[PDB]
Amino acid sequence: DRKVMEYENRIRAYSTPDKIFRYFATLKVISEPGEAEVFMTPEDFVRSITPNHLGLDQYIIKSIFYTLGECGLISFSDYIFLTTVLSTPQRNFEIAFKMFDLNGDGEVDMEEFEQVQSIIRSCSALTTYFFGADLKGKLTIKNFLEFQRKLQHDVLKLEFERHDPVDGRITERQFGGMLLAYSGVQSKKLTAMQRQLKKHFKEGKGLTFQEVENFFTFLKNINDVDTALSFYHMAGASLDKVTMQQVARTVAKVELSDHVCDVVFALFDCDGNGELSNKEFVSIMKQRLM
Amino acid sequence: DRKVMEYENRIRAYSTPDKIFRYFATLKVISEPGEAEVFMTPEDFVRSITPNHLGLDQYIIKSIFYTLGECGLISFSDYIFLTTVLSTPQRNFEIAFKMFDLNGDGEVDMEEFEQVQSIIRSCSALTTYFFGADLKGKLTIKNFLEFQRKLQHDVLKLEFERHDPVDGRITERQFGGMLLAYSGVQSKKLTAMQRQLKKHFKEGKGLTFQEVENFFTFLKNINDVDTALSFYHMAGASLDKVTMQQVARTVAKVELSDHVCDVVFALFDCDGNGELSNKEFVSIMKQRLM
Ligand SMILES: [Ca+2]
Ligand SMILES: [Ca+2]
Ligand SMILES: [Ca+2]
Ligand SMILES: [Ca+2]
Ligand SMILES: [Cl-]
Repeated sequence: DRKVMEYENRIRAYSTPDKIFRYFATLKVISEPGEAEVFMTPEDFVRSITPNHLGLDQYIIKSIFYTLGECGLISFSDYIFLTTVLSTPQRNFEIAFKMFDLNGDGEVDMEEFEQVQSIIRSCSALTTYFFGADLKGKLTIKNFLEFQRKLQHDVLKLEFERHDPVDGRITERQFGGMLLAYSGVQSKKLTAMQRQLKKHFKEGKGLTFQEVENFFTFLKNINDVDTALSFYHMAGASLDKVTMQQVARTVAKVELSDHVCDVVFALFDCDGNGELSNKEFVSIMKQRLM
Repeated sequence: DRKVMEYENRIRAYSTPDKIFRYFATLKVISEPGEAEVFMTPEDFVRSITPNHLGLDQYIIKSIFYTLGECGLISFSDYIFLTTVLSTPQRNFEIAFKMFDLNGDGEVDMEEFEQVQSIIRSCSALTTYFFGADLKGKLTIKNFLEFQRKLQHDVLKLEFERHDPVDGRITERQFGGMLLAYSGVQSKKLTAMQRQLKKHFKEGKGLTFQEVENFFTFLKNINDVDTALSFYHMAGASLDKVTMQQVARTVAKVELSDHVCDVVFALFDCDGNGELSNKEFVSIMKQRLM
């Protein structure tokens, strides 16, 4: 029944946003004569963005998810908004914010979005999230980024737990799985690779959330990394553990533990020469953000 | 055969740009095994934008129109470009220029258009006209406006001539026709109105090009006019000849002759009370730019 595990990822890559929200959502609240509104839980959301008993629902005849207002619940319009935040890289937001900020006053408002919207013709659902429901709000690169991080943090924590950590730690294989799921890459090789982790790491104290988050923060800035290498005249250079740690530190301001690197090399080092070629890791992770 | 005169205006309002260029163009040059390229003359262009013996073409087996490069001839891509310039009001260009000018360096380039283009998805034919064929050019509100005026001047001159002026002058009826064509308004009333001009102006020394251009410059800023009235606490106020002349002067920096006003009042003053109500003139002319 892996034909399904596969199937579900196709929906996750190749499918209307509606088809997806609907497929992973578990709540359906009806309030006659109103319409049915479908809802996700935070866990429904996270499963919807990451591979590997009841849709319940209630009916009337007649953590930044609490932020949504629906008491932790997530509506489709929430889905779109969150989905979009998560998938909009800092650099992109920064330009787009630029072009929107018409008077260049460091902010962005409804009137301006208003104007720009038109000039486009000559993304309408998100307006309340950006400028409140009053629409008299003002959006800031800093605000938004602050928020993007919280969202990524909370989502990644939910993901961590989805592995049932023990005293704050998951296994190396569980971690390798998170990486492989993240890579969005399907290969028998890496798959065989990811299984041998528990054997490669027969002891394994595991990875704490901090260790895992640190690495995903690095994954978050993997484009900058390639720029950093090129700058030092080393474009497409193979990574060794110490070099990976130096860049992660330089372009993401984090300290990657030796153990994290151990696992990441053990999983991605497909030719077994001890270092990660561009095609083996950066290429793939760079690709994971289009 | 007015059923046609009518027909042709529908094409001019309700029709693919292609259908139009093709319908009014007179030249078709073929260079086997190349494709046929259709061409307008400057006069073909002007007729295409204004109501009321041979399409010739040559074939090989085997004034800002000279600016186009095709030696006065106008291609479809030229058509689009010119068409668009003519129909893009100063204020609109100014904002749109704003949002495009990303580094706010007073210019606009290919890289920037490039960036903005994407962010749009996340108007391709005009690129060479704006940034040259090298695309290394830079667009300026001032450049573009300078150009917009020349274009409007040259088009309006061509239109003037399309009435066979005598010693630099056309008739009041001919003028009234230009206004009525411009208004894009079809009514039996104003039509009856426009005919009685030669009788209302039995002498008539006529209108010189300067007189006509001055008024079309005013028509060009008719939105600002309504703003000017509102500002002085007179929104939607009826115009008398002297008031029309004061605003034309204030918001378009032109001196409208008494005679021009005479004709414009004689044509638009449908109730015959001697003054132009908002619905009688400004409303209509404001409307003529969406
Ligand atoms: Ca702003
Ligand atoms: Ca390797
Ligand atoms: Ca610029
Ligand atoms: Ca009147
Ligand atoms: Cl801007």
